[PDB]
Amino acid sequence: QRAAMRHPGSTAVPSDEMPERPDDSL
Amino acid sequence: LSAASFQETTRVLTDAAINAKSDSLIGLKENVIIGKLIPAGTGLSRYR
Amino acid sequence: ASTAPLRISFAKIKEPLEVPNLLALQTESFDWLLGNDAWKARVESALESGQDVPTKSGLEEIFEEISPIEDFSGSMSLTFRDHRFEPPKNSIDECKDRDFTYAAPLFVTAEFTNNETGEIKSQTVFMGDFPLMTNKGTFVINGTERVVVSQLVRSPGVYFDSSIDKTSDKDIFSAKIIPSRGAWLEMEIDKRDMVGVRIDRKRKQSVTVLLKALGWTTEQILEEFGEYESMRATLEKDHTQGQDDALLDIYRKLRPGEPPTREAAQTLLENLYFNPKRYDLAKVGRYKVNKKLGADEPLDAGVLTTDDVIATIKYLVKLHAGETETVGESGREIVVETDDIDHFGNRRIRNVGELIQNQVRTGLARMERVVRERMTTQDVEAITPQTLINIRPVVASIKEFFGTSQLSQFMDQNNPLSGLTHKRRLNALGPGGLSRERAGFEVRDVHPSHYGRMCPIETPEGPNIGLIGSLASYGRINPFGFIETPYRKVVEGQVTDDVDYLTADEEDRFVIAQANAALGDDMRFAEARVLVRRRGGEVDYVPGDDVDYMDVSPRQMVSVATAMIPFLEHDDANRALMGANMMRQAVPLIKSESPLVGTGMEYRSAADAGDVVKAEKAGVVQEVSADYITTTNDDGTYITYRLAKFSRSNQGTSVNQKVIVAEGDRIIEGQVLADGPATENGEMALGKNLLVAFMPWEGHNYEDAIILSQRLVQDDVLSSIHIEEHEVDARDTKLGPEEITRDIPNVSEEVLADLDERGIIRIGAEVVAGDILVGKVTPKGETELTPEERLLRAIFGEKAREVRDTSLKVPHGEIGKVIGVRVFDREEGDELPPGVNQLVRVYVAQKRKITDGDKLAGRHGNKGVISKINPIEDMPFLEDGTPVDIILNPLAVPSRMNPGQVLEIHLGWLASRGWDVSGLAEEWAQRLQVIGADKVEPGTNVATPVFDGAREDELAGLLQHTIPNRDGERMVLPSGKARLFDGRSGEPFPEPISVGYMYILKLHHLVDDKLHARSTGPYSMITQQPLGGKAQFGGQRFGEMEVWALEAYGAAYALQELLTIKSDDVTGRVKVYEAIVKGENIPEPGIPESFKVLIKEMQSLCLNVEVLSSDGMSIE
Amino acid sequence: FDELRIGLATADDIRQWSHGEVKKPETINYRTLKPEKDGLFCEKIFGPTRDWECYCGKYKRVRFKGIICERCGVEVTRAKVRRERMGHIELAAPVTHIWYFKGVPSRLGYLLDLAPKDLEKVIYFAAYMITFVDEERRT
Amino acid sequence: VSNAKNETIPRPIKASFREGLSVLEYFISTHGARKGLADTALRTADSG
Amino acid sequence: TRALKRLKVVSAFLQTSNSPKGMVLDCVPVIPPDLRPMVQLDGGRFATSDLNDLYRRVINRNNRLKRLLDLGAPEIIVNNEKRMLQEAVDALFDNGRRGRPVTGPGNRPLKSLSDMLKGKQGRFRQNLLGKRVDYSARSVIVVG
DNA sequence: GCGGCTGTCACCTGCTCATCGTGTTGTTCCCA
DNA sequence: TGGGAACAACACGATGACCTAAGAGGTGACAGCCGC
Ligand SMILES: [Zn+2]
Repeated sequence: QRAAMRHPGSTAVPSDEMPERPDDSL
Repeated sequence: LSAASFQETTRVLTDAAINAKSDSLIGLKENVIIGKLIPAGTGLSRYR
Repeated sequence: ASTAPLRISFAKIKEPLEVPNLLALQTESFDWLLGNDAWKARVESALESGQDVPTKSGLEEIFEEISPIEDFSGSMSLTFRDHRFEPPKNSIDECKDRDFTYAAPLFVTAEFTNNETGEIKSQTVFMGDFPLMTNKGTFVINGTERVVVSQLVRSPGVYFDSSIDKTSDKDIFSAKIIPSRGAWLEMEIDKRDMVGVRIDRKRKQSVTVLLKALGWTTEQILEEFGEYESMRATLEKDHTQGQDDALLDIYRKLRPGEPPTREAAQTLLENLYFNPKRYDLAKVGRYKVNKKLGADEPLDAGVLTTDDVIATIKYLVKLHAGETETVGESGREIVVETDDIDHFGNRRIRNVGELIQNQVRTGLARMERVVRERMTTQDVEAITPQTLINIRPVVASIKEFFGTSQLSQFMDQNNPLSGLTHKRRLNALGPGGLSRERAGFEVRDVHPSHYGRMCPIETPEGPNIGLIGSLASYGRINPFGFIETPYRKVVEGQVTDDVDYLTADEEDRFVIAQANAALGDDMRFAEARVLVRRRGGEVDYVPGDDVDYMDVSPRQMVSVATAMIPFLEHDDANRALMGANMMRQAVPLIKSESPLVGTGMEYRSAADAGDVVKAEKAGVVQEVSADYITTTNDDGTYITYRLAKFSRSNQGTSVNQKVIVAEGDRIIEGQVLADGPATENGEMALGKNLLVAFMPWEGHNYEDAIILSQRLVQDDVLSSIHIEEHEVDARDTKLGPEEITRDIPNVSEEVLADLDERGIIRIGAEVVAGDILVGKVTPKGETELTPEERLLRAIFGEKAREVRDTSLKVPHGEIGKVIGVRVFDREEGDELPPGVNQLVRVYVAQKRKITDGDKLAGRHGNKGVISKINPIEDMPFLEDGTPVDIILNPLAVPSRMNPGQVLEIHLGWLASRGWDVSGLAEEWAQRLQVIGADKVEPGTNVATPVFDGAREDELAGLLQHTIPNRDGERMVLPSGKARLFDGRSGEPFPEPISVGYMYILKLHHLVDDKLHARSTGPYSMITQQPLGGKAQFGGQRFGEMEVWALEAYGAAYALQELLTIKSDDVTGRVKVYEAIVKGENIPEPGIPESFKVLIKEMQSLCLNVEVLSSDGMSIE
Repeated sequence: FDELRIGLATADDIRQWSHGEVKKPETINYRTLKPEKDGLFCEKIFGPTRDWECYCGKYKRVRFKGIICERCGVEVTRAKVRRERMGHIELAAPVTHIWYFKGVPSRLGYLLDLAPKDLEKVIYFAAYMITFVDEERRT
Repeated sequence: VSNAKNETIPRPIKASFREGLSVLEYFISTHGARKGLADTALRTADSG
Repeated sequence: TRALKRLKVVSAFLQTSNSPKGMVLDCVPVIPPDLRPMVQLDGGRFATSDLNDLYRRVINRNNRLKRLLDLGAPEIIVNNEKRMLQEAVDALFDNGRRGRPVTGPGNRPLKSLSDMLKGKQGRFRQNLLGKRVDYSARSVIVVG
């Protein structure tokens, strides 16, 4: 629980990193 | 390549790995996967 | 009420029941949830009239559910009791502007007791800020309005299904007991004439095993099942004997890899199906199983007992044996039969109150878990009810529902009707219900029980056909969640005003006449043959005395949006469905006029929505600006109604409001004081009346296209105002804080010349693409600060600014005037999310004039894009000179099979040029004068009830008596047609044309948004391909079908260029652009990056995928 | 691009692909937002995260091109190498490939005649199996 | 018209759209409309 | 029929040089990081690929197994850890073949390395045959 | 040794966010 | 730079002991496992 509740930001959703996040260099 | 592209990618790729069978560039689909002039229309070596 | 505007109605029969509140289904349910004073008033009123009502509020019984909670030994206990509410901290508008949730604090009296000592300690616990619903029915969450749509689900109960083994061509029967929350037990028979139970969807076992897993023994089984072959055969096939082995084997099958024990199996069974906690067969389910199996009055809040399972066995084996009637287990005489899944006894509505009840139940369950943890972990004498209660689970559960659920979603504020009908949906696709693909046909098809409860016509035109629906106009959600419809009690064949609300199951035992059935001065029926809708969707005439009920209204079946359509019976259901769907996309216009020809439904639809400012109590108007209306009440008080002016909606439209009363007017409660968007005098106005002539015209209205005069551009008949917000936030990065500063780094003076001293653009300024709406600067950028650059700067003596220009700018392709600015800040009391210091929301407004590309439509599914806008002289004109406004192809009307738009056109012309038919002694004239529509001044608005509208003959007759304009000029002949002239040549057209006034709606499909273009832009991460979506400046998906097309053409080089150079070839993408801008040949393509990632991926799958040459390894 | 072949990936082939071993189940530091060492997203085994940079910073200067750093172990080159560079992990207990075994029937192996249930029992440490018998010495 | 569960209503719709369908006539007629809409929606993907 | 079915595979392995020993794995390769990226989402969050979660599971169980081997733990514990490592690599390669799937943030299953190749949305049928393209536009259509 | 049937593998389809179990050490901050 | 205090690391191992709900697809093709 300690390891989980601390900064629970890493969401393993490939529907935002691939489709919604574009490459920084275009 | 064409069989994997169409359907049953796991089964097709597993069988291809077991057989160690290579794919020659000849074909339409398997030439658009690699991004090459298709063997049809004006892409034929005669017209190339 | 009596204050509604004037509209002349052709109705020939009088409905004795008026349409109830169009938002009762939501507000009443949520009143039951909170159990507030309105719900108590309703309860006592229903009790006085002897109705059926829920006597227990939602949260009352939910706290009762989680009332008793104790530790392992129960040495101490915690209980919850009477709950109540504190007034909301903020008002609704306050919440809307400041990004809050319209919520009221909830307080309960939590009691802690130590049973060993006997001490009891009471304490009032803050249970959280429970969100509240607006009077409309919307909820305000995080600054936005949202609707929780009721869910259409399978009701809990016992379903007896049948099917055919197709290989063996053999009958098979099944039984299934559904709980509200627990698990199922599927019980199948006739597979081999062998009854078999299936517990928790595990592998099936014989009944005799499970029935032996309880107190029942073989002797008693044969005693009271001594007649049916199937279960005797199963018992013979049964090997395990005695109770204990039965529990052991069910434990083995349900729970493999576990020690078989009596205690474990008994506990598992009791926990799974016989525990009032884990398994819930709620009063809806309890009622369903009581009525189906005939079980007489079990524990009304009970779970399945032995009797329920044995009754299911009896019923199923009697289905097998061919029995049709029997005596239900410990009860009355039931009928043995298989039931449907689409019927409206087998479907129910989970309203908003019950949905929020379920979510609060989950939150309270998690709170109970944490309380148990703290009860066992901590010690007595330092524990108070607060000391162990953690309410964060409840708060997060409610936030989860109102932020993530599929049934809670943004209001559709396109216009009052779209929002209103968003709140009458009966959704099916969602949690606890069907899915897109799982749904077959019989759910997606209208049932004979849908009549009066669900709308046949209104429905999505895509994947969700039949799933998402809409409550009928007279629907009433029952306590149990079933829909009810009113019916007049036809008592010994004479009609009466005694209205009874019936549900589908009680509807299928009665003979139901029609509201339009002929009836005399005495309420007894006139004709011998009275058509009736009988059980099973079987229309079949009867004598009349036989009749037992009649429809209260001839538009009881239809919904609200479809009831808008005049002359609905003259359209096929396809185009009526399309028209009702597309009426909801109508943009609101600057000046709105209610339809010249419409139904008797715009007023009540607009009044029962929430965009029309109404009067709370009688009085007199005092001060009427555009922004407010002050009224002096007759009770001695004052009310100042503040009116919204050009406020953005969820969809980008405007909610401007306009006053209807002057500063001397005597008001009454309910009267309309101002009208919302798309409303005129408290009557809906989604479009405008245009003069239309049905004709081809030089191939410009070909294939459903549309031609309209430039008058409508000059006059701004079909213009709208659209508002776009551009929110930006000032962050605090690692290198420092971001600030909204007017002094943007290294910019010309003109770009920020229109920026305030604080950096924000000035209100009223006009903006074009590239205009700095809000100026912002990064604290600095670690771009070039390496020792080399540090030495360079040190020698220079000028520390070159390393700040990034992150100024908010207008997205390319947008224009308008800055209508507003809002600024939230951390230094002030304004809340902000962690990280952002300032939040600037700038509203830019624009006026859209109708152009070529927009999309118009009528109320009959007659939609088309705009192709040409003619000069006013080019357009055909009538005899006295008036041009027509719009030209519509007559090809569409018969082929699309919607000949109700021509009737609408004729009646619109007829109403515009009023008639005078008083005293003609003709049948149509006689009807029109007995009704009271014989004389009608020009410009009067007419009402066409959707099943009691104007007759075709009346329209024709009236057309002969249309008040003339110049002398006796009546441009339109009795043929419905008028003689026109060619505005481009001047010659009269060879034959008369059909002309008149039709209501044209401007749909929210706007040409400006759809235009999407790209040359280069944002690529994707894994695949180096153009991204999708317009706001990303995306590309166009060149699907594989298009690859097939280009291959069929033989276009080899084009396909290669656009599969590599136009996408997914980094070097090619750069070099093609370089060559074009400099001017050079486009380079030869290369290897797609998609291929590279593919080979790396399937290499990570441990496949030695090497791109090989015929002489070795081919270049990667 | 005459042909494209796939076969089985030996242990040696996988070791030949890789440049280093992923030893830690850690992606990045939540605080400083940087790659860790010998974990997923690492910078020593994969490529540098920033063009012409290294983890520690001694060669953060762009001038260097292709050399290996002396403290952190990150070579200086382009940052796109992270798309191409691969790593491996050495398992302690060998495991079977879920494709070549426990898959579609015709490709279920059959090199060792065994029913699906027998392999289900052997692979997932639920039953033993004999790999050798001294039949001649036994007799 | 196609009754529910793909049957034929004995009594027909004895009225054209110009004359005006009754209440029950319209309710019966919407069956086939819904069925055809769903059929088209599925058949697009089937043909694809 | 069974004999010829087995002979197909046996001959496949016999004729070719690729040995059957590749069917059991002692090393697992890791896909390059940029093909399974994790990126900072606004609000202090991170959006990461499911492959990272599966790789973390397999590395966790491999390291725990190495520890257990070092301590000379009993047969039962080492057997349980080896079985868990097997199931972890199985989920890494195909999440859905055996047992229940390994769900990620929500209840939905995680994405396996072989789930990225198959299906309608796989690599082949969404990125190599049909691509979004540059120099392209769209809009409503009117009759001229 | 050869059947049924019985599963199992293919295809077709789509913005909210709930805590432990104690106690200690060392760095790294915050204030002054 | 002193004390005052927040996170990340660690080392141990508080007389008591079991999930949770969700959950209606459909149609082929086939090879096993169980029954004769
Ligand atoms: Zn370094």
